[PDB]
Amino acid sequence: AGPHMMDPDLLADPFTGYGRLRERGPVVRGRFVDGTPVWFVTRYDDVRAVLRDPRFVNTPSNVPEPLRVYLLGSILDSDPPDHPRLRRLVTRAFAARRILGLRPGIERIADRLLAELPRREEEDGTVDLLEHFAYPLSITVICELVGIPATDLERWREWGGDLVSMRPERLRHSFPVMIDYCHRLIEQRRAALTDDLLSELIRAQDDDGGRLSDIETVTMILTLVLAGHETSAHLIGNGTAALLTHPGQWALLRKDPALLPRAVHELMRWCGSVHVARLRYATEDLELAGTPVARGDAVQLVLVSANFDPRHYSDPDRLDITRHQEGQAENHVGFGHGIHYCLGATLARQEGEVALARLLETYPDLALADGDPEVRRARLPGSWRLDALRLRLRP
Ligand code: HEM
Repeated sequence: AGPHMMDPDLLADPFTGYGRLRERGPVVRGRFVDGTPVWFVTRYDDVRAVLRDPRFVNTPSNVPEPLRVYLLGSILDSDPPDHPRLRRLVTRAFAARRILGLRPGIERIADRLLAELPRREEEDGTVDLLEHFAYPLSITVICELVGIPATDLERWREWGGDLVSMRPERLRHSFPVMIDYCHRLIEQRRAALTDDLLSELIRAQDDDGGRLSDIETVTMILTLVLAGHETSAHLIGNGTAALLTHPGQWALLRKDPALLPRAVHELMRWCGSVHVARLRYATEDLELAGTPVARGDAVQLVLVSANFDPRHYSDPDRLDITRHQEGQAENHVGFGHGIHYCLGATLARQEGEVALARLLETYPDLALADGDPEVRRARLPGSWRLDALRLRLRP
């Protein structure tokens, strides 16, 4: 039967647990959260090889009928020949938006949130960085990227939560409501374009002149909120916990904040919030690192064990924010690889860099509230997240 993704030891310590399978062999049979059979692929080179292989696709072998297309149509569920067009349109929109020009706006959001922080302390004088900094920053950045009005922040926060939980008794109401909200925002921006990402999505053109349909644009908005909201927040939370538990790294960055871009690469590798890829499926019988894979078989790529692969990294278990060299090409799979590579990666790297920078400058003596932060580590299959991160702002 093999390892199951809800196995307690994998949930509690995926580093050790998937690292064991990694060392046992490149391809090991096991079970998806479903109990569904999977092949665990766990080593750096095989993970990348599978993510580059067109023989591995994302389509496998209570919500109403007109609304279904808004979930089935998400780009991460899309295969060639449909995926390249969708990918081109949204990435052309990102390029016209100029993601790096967003850095001052991200700083302003982070500074604003950091100034509020002392007013969110509990009775013990500690403050939860997740609820009052990381989560608000991530959802504010995404909403402002898209062009969602500030007054609708809370609504989108709720809608984001609705989308992750997918309870029918909730979604049979809110899903139509949010789809209609999006179509109206599209028609509003069309009649008066601005410089937000929605306007660039409306304006984007494929080389033959083709455009996104409004249903595709709505689907893309939902997809962006869902894919960027919680991942980014837990990069910030994990990375902050990583630095405070390794105080020389925190000290290094407070002395040399110009190290942040390289540091963020190592934090992605060492504690990125996503540990697995979406399930892949073989389209034909094939040989994968010496294992016969049958057409229709599901493969679970394990990003975390690849990012800790001693075949590729020297002493991977160490946190070392100087590991990545100045000007070195990206050298981890925490954002994936190949055609489904995270299209939010530039935004996420900027978010984490800015969040850390402002946190370092505004609370240079930030401390863990007394505790191993890991006590708050959620037990999530393929994700890596803290329920909270309680800190003391000042000595
Ligand atoms: C630190 C935060 C993030 C992490 C760790 C992360 C991780 C990933 C990974 C590993 C994939 C590839 C999944 C696969 O191939 O099965 C992916 C894809 C994707 N990400 Fe992210 N992501 C992050 C932030 C974001 C943000 C902020 C956005 C939106 C602005 C975003 C949007 C997307 C989308 C749309 C895809 C699907 C791309 C496609 O299928 O062509 N992500 N992400």
